[PDB]
This record gives sequence, structure tokens and C-alpha cells, in this order.
Amino acid sequence: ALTNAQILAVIDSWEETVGQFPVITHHVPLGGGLQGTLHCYEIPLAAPYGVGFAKNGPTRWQYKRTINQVVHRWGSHTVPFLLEPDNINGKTCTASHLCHNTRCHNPLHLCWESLDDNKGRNWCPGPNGGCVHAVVCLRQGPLYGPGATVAGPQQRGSHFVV
Amino acid sequence: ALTNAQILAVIDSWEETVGQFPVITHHVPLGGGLQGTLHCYEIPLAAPYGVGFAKNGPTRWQYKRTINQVVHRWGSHTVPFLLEPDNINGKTCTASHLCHNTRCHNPLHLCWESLDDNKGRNWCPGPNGGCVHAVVCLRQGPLYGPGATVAGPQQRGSHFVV
DNA sequence: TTGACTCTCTTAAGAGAGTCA
DNA sequence: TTGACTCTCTTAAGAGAGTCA
Ligand SMILES: [Mn+2]
Ligand SMILES: [Mn+2]
Ligand SMILES: [Zn+2]
Ligand SMILES: [Zn+2]
Ligand SMILES: [Zn+2]
Ligand SMILES: [Zn+2]
Repeated sequence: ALTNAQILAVIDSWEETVGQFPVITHHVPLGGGLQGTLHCYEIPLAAPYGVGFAKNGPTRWQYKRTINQVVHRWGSHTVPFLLEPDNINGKTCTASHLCHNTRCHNPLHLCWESLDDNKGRNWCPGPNGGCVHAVVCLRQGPLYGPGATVAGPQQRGSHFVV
Repeated sequence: ALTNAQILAVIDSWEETVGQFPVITHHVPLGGGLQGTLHCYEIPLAAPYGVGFAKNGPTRWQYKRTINQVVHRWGSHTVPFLLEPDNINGKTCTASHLCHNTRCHNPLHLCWESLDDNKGRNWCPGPNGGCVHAVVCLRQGPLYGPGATVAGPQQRGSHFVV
């Protein structure tokens, strides 16, 4: 279907449009008790969102372009990765927010990886706290920490050993 | 059922029955290059599973008892925690496998925590690799590691900063 | 060709409830 | 009363596709 040049043109038009989104400065934990700064390019909360963009769910958007009379549509965060393999180890690749900010469309805050890898970043200690992700996290995951477990392992009798 | 005595009786009969499940030894990564040994009490693969137990899904089971002529039914791993709050910070409490082995019903391998805390243990470095869970992990999570990211953050133009 | 809506689906950690014998 | 099946649902990280003007 679309040629390499046409895909590059889609990525370029997407970058042009997203680059004009409001840029919001966020101070974030990096791990190791350190703080850093991320600059998120945030899609608006309500229409209009930007040329080519439309909302398909509370925090889901799509990008649409019509080329040679054919309508093409992509998930709004998948566009930076259109020239990349779309699966790995038999798993579908997903857009994965390193900034953990769904509305952000900054491609410097996205990577392309399995849904399991994606989810796991939520609990990462961060780039200054022990992150071992080969594509390094930009921040400590929002869910990192001791947790809030209500009850631990326990038995009433003597039927079990750990 | 309603009474504390009736609940303790349910827990005691559940422990009785699960204590007769086959005990399967699993050697597991602890983090830090170390290995440990867990003893899982595994529900059978096919019926009959044990008095009071029935399968509602490939890896889902329910425990049922008749009290005051009424049938009471619970998810099979929730029974140890019937006297605990069923929510925390407005999030539902879930049975959470510290051994990451669904068929296991050893209550010494279970805790009671939000679904987010539950999920996050999949990526924990483990009790000898830096686990910070207040209710400590029994093993390194099965998904801990560098990941298999296909593409990292990137831009074609000069519109974005980290 | 374009915008602004609509709908349902995937995954892998977890759930509740009904039908028969 | 107990057993062995059936079905759909929840959550929070992610998706594809239809309708109308
Ligand atoms: Mn993510
Ligand atoms: Mn779990
Ligand atoms: Zn961002
Ligand atoms: Zn990381
Ligand atoms: Zn176990
Ligand atoms: Zn842990």
C-alpha cells in the first residue's frame, strides 16, 4: 500500500501537528531520591484536538490521513513507529509512555514494546533507582513503592509449610 | 456466612481440604543471583478437585459451602481473607499469588491487596534483589528483566525535547 | 478529505453467577 | 447437599472500525 516515502510523510505531518500541542513541564521522581523534568506535548481535553486527530475513547485517540482517495487511520501514539516491526517474540508491539501521561504525544516520551514490558514500567524504580530496562525509563514508575497490602500470608492451623 | 464462627469454620474446612492437595516443590529465583524453594499446594488439573471446589474457568476455581440451608460461594483463593476488609483506598482487595502459580492454594503463598499491587509483583526484583514490598515477595517476578523493546524514543525533525 | 462523534476489542492479573444431575 | 460444568464481568495498560455531513 503506502510507500516508504508516504509513511515518512505521515510521520512528518504527525510530528508537525503534535509539536504545536501545549508543552507542559512536569517535575518527576527519577529514583534514588532525585527529581527530574519532563516536557509533555499534551493533546487537548476536548475537540478540536489538532489536524488529523479524533478521540475514540476517554483516553484513546486516532490519527487519520487520506492518501490517493483512501482513508488511513492509526492509533494516535503508534505513528512514530510505522517503519518498525509490529511484533516481537510473538507479542504485539504497543506504544508505551515513558512519561506515564496518556495525553502526551511527545515521541521522545514513547517506546514500542510488548504490552507486558509496557505495563511493567509502572513499577520500575527509575533511571536513578535501579532501572534495568534496556530502553531506559525516563522516570520512576507511578506505582513503585512498598504497596498497601491489607493482609499477608497466614494460616489458622498447621497444614502448611512455605 | 454471617457469623465469625461460621467464617472460621469455612476457613478451617478450606485449609483442611487444601492441605491434602499435592505438594509440589518449585525452585525459584530470589534476585541477587540466589535461588530458593517454595512448596505449592496445587489444585488438581481436572475433576474431582476436592470437597467444596469447582472450576469456573481454565485457571479459575470457586469454593462453596451450604450454611443454614443456603449455598455460599467464594473465589477459591479468597477464603483465607474472609475476615479482612474487602477494599483498600477504595480499590477492591484481591487474592495475590506470591508464588505466581495460579493452581497453588497454599495460604502461605497468598496475600490480600489491590489489583495494582498484585500485578506489580510480576516485575519485582525479588527478596534478594531489592524488593521493597512491605509484605515481602517470595520470589523475583517472572517478568523482571531488561525487556525486549523494539524501538525507543525518536523524532525525525527538531520539534521535541525530552 | 475532514471532524466529531459512535461502537466494540486485547491482555493477563483478578472476579461473580446460572444450569443441570 | 455436593459435584461438574456453563456463561460473562473488572481493571488499567493498550487497540480497530462505522456513521454522517
Ligand atoms: Mn504504559
Ligand atoms: Mn498475581
Ligand atoms: Zn510525556
Ligand atoms: Zn525501567
Ligand atoms: Zn504456591
Ligand atoms: Zn517485591
